[PDB]
Amino acid sequence: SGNYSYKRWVFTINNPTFEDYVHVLEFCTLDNCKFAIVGEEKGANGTPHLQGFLNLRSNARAAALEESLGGRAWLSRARGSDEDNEEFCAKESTYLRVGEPVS
DNA sequence: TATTATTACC
Ligand SMILES: [Ca+2]
Ligand SMILES: [Ca+2]
Ligand SMILES: [Mn+2]
Repeated sequence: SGNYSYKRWVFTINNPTFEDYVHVLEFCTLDNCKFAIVGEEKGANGTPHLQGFLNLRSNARAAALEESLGGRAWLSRARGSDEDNEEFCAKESTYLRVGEPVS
């Protein structure tokens, strides 16, 4: 993963499988996260997807985070604030939330 | 980065 290692990440999982949901539920806990929010969403195409943000307690490299989330996620370092992500990932009103946004 | 996709924060 080179030096691409962060605590704060965005992720998307398109067409989540049952196993994707299990990995996300098992990982998005206070053990691992200061704050996490994951919304179940559909865009204009109607493709169901998980829309997620993680503020992790420890740095993760992409390969490790990929494994933790089930292996099918698009990942990138977060550029907005925790609150920006809390609003964005809650916008379709079917979501899981762990912890509180960190300023 | 790793990865499935038009979804992806600022
Ligand atoms: Ca970080
Ligand atoms: Ca499955
Ligand atoms: Mn979305």
